[PDB]
Amino acid sequence: VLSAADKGNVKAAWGKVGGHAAEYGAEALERMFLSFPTTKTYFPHFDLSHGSAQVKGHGAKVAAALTKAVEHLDDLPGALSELSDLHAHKLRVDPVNFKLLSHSLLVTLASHLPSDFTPAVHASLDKFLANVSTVLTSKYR
Amino acid sequence: VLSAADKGNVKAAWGKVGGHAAEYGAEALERMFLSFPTTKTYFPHFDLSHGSAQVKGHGAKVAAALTKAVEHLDDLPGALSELSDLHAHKLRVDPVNFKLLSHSLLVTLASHLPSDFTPAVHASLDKFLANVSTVLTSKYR
Amino acid sequence: MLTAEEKAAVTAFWGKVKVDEVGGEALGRLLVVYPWTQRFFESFGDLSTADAVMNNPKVKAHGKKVLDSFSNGMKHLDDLKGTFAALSELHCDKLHVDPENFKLLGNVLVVVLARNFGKEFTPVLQADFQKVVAGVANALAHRYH
Amino acid sequence: MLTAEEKAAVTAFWGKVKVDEVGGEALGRLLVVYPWTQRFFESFGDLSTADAVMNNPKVKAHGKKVLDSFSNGMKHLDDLKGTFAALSELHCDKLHVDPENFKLLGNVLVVVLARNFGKEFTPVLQADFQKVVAGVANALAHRYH
Ligand code: HEM
Ligand code: HEM
Ligand code: HEM
Ligand code: HEM
Repeated sequence: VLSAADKGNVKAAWGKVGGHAAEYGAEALERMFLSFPTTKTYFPHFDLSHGSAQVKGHGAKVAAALTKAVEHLDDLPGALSELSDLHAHKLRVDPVNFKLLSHSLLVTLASHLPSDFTPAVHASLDKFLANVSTVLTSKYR
Repeated sequence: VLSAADKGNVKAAWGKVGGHAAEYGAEALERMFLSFPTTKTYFPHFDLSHGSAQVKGHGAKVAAALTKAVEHLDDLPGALSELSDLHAHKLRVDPVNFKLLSHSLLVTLASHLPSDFTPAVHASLDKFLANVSTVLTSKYR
Repeated sequence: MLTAEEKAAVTAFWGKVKVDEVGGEALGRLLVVYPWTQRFFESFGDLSTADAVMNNPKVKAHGKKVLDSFSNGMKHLDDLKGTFAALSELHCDKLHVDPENFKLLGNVLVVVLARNFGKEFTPVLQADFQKVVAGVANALAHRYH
Repeated sequence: MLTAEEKAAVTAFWGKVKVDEVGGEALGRLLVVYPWTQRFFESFGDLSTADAVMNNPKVKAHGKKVLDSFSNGMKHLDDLKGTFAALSELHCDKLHVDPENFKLLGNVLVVVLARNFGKEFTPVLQADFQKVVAGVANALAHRYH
């Protein structure tokens, strides 16, 4: 569960990301697919080539949902309900993959934000992503 | 995150527990200490011998906390704030131990309530204990 | 892995296990409690409700096969890595099952044993079986570490 | 483990790493991001805030030793198990550190290399290092397997 400090760190860090959210979304996915190739089995219909238009278009969607989550930190189950149906009911994504993507995203943000990615921001973002992951893996209808 | 059904299932299971809560809390501790000896390192001051009155008295506290949680499923962070302070800030319990106690608890409930411990109740009790564990390992004050 | 007294207590108890009933129940409960695992059994049919999973014929049949394989491991407690070598390769290279799921099925089995046997499945007995299921889990994960 | 090309790229990159600074940051970040790990460092002193943790003299001295052991691992990528045999016994028998924590530190180290090296820590090089830290975490966990 997120403290008031966590929430402020998440909003502040995501605010710094800003317009680069889409790019970092795609790079996170690309880093996940490269480092953890079993995650690719969730996307057999995709072309997963480097620089793939599908991967990049899809990273924009993930980033947008994260933005939505950042704006609704007090009701993540409510805001992310449709994406829970998708990831938990339909796709049945193993929660380990959420840790893999979360880590890939932290790697991405760290590399692009050396000054803003402080130990405290890192902690808060890790908790936030854990929270999103829990919601997306939960059947709560 | 818990369903309406999960919440109902947890309340149903705990009604079936009845006045045996303290007894089951004690047994779950016993099973945790025996199956997972590393957990004993959090209790250097405890009499951990088989059937110790201290383990029994402690299992009654654990079970009382769990019934408090069962009574406050919409606000676990608010209900268990003091226990989060103890388990996260003070003792700093590794989250792995919470899974070991949760598993131990499920074994105990399954052994004592074989007709009421349906697969659906099992699913709901697991999520509930995972949720309690999350609150207790989180620093949010 | 186990001591001589542990193996003896563990073997004796296992002779009482109705493998069909416990195997069917364990796999079903795995799929109900950890619902993402259903993805691995997509072809088995309707897994939409608790009732459908438990009564699914392929779930029951396959659950029995798992516990036959557990029973096999029960006869080779000191050579689990060898007993499960082929299956390790299957679950990794062909099924891409994350090894954390092996632990979850191990624990489900223990809860099922407890539900089916109650008092008779004592803390000592359970403790011994925890060692067994951890051993099988690690053996099936051997391709990783 | 790694191919010859993966080994050479990983080695060349590691030569840029300021081992002492990276170790302090990584150990610090571990204690901040995953605060239960602080229990193992009870005697290190003030750990009440992120700043106190990062600036703790003992955390920094100790991160140095961690990363020095990692640098040694980097010279023995073909036999990480033998390389970390003494440390595996220490962290298990004497320290009782859950193996999950080895993976978390490995990942924190990866995040630290990313922060310190920016885009130089390419996706490919990150993937190579994901294998290394997974290999180190498993070498450390051998006393459980
Ligand atoms: C931070 C956690 C995650 C977030 C916020 C997220 C978000 C999203 C979004 C926004 C979509 C597209 C919905 C739309 O089309 O409008 C999606 C689809 C999808 N997600 Fe995720 N996701 C997460 C984690 C994961 C993980 C870890 C996996 C598996 C490795 C995964 C697998 C998929 C798949 C297979 C699709 C459908 C792809 C398609 O056909 O376009 N997701 N997700
Ligand atoms: C189901 C989750 C848990 C619940 C509901 C729970 C609840 C409690 C309660 C009610 C107390 C008594 C506090 C008081 O007397 O004011 C307590 C104390 C304590 N707990 Fe837990 N606990 C849980 C998990 C764990 C785990 C997994 C560990 C580590 C193995 C742990 C370690 C401790 C310790 C060391 C104490 C202090 C005991 C003493 O000195 O008297 N707890 N807990
Ligand atoms: C933990 C102990 C486990 C044991 C002893 C075990 C054993 C087996 C056995 C004996 C088979 C038959 C394959 C053959 O001989 O050709 C099998 C197949 C299979 N296993 Fe497991 N398994 C375990 C865990 C898991 C887990 C956790 C999963 C994840 C859901 C899984 C997924 C599968 C799948 C999808 C098949 C193929 C089913 C089919 O289409 O016929 N296994 N396993
Ligand atoms: C990448 C995995 C790790 C490596 C390579 C590593 C390396 C080391 C090294 C080189 C030492 C010094 C031993 C000596 O000087 O005798 C040490 C000690 C220690 N480690 Fe680790 N470590 C790892 C993970 C962890 C984790 C995750 C924890 C806790 C969560 C931990 C807890 C400790 C503790 C408490 C000590 C003794 C500290 C003291 O009082 O001096 N280690 N480790």
